[PDB]
Amino acid sequence: ASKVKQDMPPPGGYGPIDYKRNLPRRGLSGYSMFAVGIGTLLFGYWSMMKWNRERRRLQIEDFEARIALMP
Amino acid sequence: AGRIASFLKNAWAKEPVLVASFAIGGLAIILPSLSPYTNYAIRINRATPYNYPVPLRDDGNMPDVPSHPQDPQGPSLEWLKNL
Ligand SMILES: CCCCCCCC/C=C\CCCCCCCC(=O)O[C@H](COC(=O)CCCCCCC/C=C/CCCCCCCC)COP(=O)(O)OCCN
Repeated sequence: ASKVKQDMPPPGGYGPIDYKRNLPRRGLSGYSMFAVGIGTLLFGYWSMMKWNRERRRLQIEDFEARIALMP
Repeated sequence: AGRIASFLKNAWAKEPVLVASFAIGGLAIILPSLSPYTNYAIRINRATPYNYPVPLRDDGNMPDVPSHPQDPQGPSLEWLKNL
């Protein structure tokens, strides 16, 4: 006298299944991104200004060596 | 005062690339004429000795011309090293 055994859902019910779109925001603000970009640009401009002025002085020294040697 | 603001808002909403390019070009046009360093660059370009400095014949009444490179007369580049 065996009872009916059959593939059925468990008692009560199966756990809820997610189906809605899940796309998080995941970012900074536009103002912050622009501000970081301009800050990086200004730091680069200042560094390049110093280095190019030093390069100009070094080139002047190199040219003076040639002027001394030319005669 | 009020038309230009609405136009700028609309342009920033629809064509930010054009607003950015026009702003950058305008700054590039305007700022050099308001800078104190623009003269300095010219002076630097004038201090670079590409060719030989040919000596002058001392006629006896040339006070400001040096007789030796290390003499105090003549142009100075002290402003450049401190820059
Ligand atoms: C003072 C210096 C000036 C020169 C420097 C700039 C260098 C080069 C930049 C310009 C290069 C050529 C620009 C070509 C212009 C394009 C004109 C055009 O066709 O515009 C329309 C669109 O209309 C526009 O022109 C866009 C807005 C108007 C111009 C952009 C803004 C103008 C100036 C804004 C910045 C001003 C300064 C910033 C102020 C900051 C706020 C205080 C194109 O869109 P469609 O192809 O038709 O789209 C179809 C698909 N939907």
